[PDB]
Amino acid sequence: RQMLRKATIVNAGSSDFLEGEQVEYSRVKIANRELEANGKVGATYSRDLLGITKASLATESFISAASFQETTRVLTEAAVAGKRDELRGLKENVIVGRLI
Amino acid sequence: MGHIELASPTAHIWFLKSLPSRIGLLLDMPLRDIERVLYFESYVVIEGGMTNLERQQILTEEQYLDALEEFGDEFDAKMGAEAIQALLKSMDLEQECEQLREELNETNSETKRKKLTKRIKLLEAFVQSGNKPEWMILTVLPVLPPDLRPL
Amino acid sequence: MARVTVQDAVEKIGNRFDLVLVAARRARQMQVGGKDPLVPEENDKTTVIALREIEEGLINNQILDVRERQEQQEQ
Amino acid sequence: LLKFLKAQTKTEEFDAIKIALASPDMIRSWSFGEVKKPETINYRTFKP
Amino acid sequence: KSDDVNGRTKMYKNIVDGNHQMEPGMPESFNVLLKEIRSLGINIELED
Amino acid sequence: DDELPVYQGETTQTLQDYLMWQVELTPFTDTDRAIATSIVDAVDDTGYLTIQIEDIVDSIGDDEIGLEEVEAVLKRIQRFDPVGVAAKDLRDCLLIQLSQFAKETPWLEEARLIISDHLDLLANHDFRTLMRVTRLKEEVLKEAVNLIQSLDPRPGQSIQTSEPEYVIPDVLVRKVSGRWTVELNALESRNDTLLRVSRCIVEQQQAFFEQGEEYMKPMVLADIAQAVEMHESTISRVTTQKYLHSPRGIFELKYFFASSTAIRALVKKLIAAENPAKPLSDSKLTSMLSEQGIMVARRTVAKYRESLSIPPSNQR
DNA sequence: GCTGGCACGACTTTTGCACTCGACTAAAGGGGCGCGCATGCTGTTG
DNA sequence: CAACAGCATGCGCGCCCAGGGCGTGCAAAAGTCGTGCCAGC
Repeated sequence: RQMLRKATIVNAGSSDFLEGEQVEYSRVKIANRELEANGKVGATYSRDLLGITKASLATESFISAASFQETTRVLTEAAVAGKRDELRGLKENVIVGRLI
Repeated sequence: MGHIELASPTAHIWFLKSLPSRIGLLLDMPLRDIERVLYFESYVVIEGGMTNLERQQILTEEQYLDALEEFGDEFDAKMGAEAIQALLKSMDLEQECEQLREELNETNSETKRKKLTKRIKLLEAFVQSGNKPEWMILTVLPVLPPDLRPL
Repeated sequence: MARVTVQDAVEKIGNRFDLVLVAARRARQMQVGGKDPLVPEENDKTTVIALREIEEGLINNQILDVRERQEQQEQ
Repeated sequence: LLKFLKAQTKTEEFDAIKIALASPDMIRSWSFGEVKKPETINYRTFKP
Repeated sequence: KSDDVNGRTKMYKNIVDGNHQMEPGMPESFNVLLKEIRSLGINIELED
Repeated sequence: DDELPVYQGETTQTLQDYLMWQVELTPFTDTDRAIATSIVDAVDDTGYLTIQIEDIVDSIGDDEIGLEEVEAVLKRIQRFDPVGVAAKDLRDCLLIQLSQFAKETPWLEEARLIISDHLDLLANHDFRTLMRVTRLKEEVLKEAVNLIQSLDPRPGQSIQTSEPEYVIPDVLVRKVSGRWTVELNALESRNDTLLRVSRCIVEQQQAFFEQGEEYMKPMVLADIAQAVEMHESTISRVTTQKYLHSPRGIFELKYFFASSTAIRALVKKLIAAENPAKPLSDSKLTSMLSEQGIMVARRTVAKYRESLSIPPSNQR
């Protein structure tokens, strides 16, 4: 189940054209798009297989996965992009020192 | 904390040599290009108005000096990292994004359909982000607090 | 009255993770102050007192809520 | 005039640690003043 | 019980007094990390 | 970095650290904890000195908060681990250390309160007239004074100075024919050559000052600056950093570059027979120095003999 | 009237300050491995 | 003779301790020894 995260988007209308997106966010944005009066906003996606180290490093929270493997790389993607952690998983909470 | 003021802004090797190179792929240059021309070696034609060398490109520095004498005109080339700062300073993501979109339509190769998307998702990240690209090569270097460097 | 097994107090409130919250919120009262035990003390620590009162059905989330509203209304 | 609390100044409750590039200006916002000399501690005085 | 300094003290003082309550804070070593990443030209700050 | 024993630290505890630890654990109010934290920093590695009281009170910036509040709190702080802590003047130190004798000590409680509370200023020399003041006689008072002399002073039990701060020497002076010969025992290369030249200047100092003679023959930095033609400040810096080592009287040699030192040796000789007169006579010694040709006239050369914790003046 | 401490003076000690590049001849190490990603040269499709 | 797709070589991840080991003038300013003056006993 955790290798099946990260789908790939065939069609437009949801922005995000032709690249690796969360399946969660895509199903949420398409759900909200079908909830809206416009049904063409939905797009077809294709799920991807990842492969468990790829799938760790690709986690939304830049704090985990930084501390998994590759720290230089991680922090450079994150510094240039300007991403926020949100603290939503268990390793982040540990490292900040808060409950899990 | 602390800080130290640098004469000639350099390095920040954290970017650039962490593959892939954001400075390389941001400016559409190979990392042997910019890596080669950071210190010493080429003069990295920057702006290059009224210059025989392409506004963007490199050249043999001895050949470039001979070329400038042959040209009879002076081209604002920068051999140090200031040309990457200048080039890097003159780069606009929105202008690059419009060029990239035209290039993606122009490209007939899927290989060319990947790189381009990398540059869209990168430069776009700098736009929505609000970081200036200039910042990558650094001028003021911050120094680490004393007690966590004990003696 | 040492408790080897909590199951009896877990049937009272599902998901032990809940039990631990309620147990300790009830035990805190007797521990720090401003409460006395609903059950005869067997010399045991306050934690076991609390789990016993949960196993007896005298204390639970709803009961502690009603006691909180009663103490806030009486004050 | 006193009742001086170092412990109480940071209770700071946050979410989402944020990250980005550091401009030379923001560097100088962190800066306590500049270190102009390489040497560390005088070997006589035993003071920095 | 490792790197929270104010919280280790409060902890032990409450234990001596029979409180058994935590008052958790933020562990040192995180603070350190934030300085060490600030030492490259990256800011990482904690946003509320 | 980590996974190794980098010299991260030890976090040892001094006396002020420990006193503050002791304050953390005692039933002080919000304010009283501020007065306590205000006093424990005032304390010194020596114990006794809590410095000025009224600056402790005034440091808080009025707004009420009388003297009595800092006084009580102060007493309780004075009562923490190392028995007598802080207080002031040593008198109250010995009264707090004497506060707990268990009260089952024979003859000691009363007598000790009289001697220690008041009149202790005259107990310095000996008993004498004090024996007539308290009406005590024989060994009754002497045993109490044995207890008072058995007390010790303040703290300096916490200490936390395991570091002796050794010398490590630098250059060894192998003693030759009633003198000294250098051997140097124990860019960066340029700095090493400069250190070797400093050792050579110390060897020149061997030629500059007689070893066998009392103290050291008077020399000027212009001699060492004459030999190798080096600047004065540079030579004084080499001798200031490194410390010369000799079999007898080894020293950084910074004081080695017979002047006042000979007078100090003469003062030491005068001190040996100076025991007979407590007041001492450096001015008379100065007259003797003038007769000897020194021409001292109640000068600081005599005053130095009359200073340096000499019996002179202090006995007077 | 004598001794001790301190103030004033002289001396003799302390301190200013740094650039070239200096270099210099070796000093050695040294039996995993996967995995992947990118750059580059080749090769075949029209 | 054109661009496009593939094969290959190189470089950087991992694992993991591992042990420590460490001169060259001259010149302006200041620290200190000497000498004298003033105050305490």
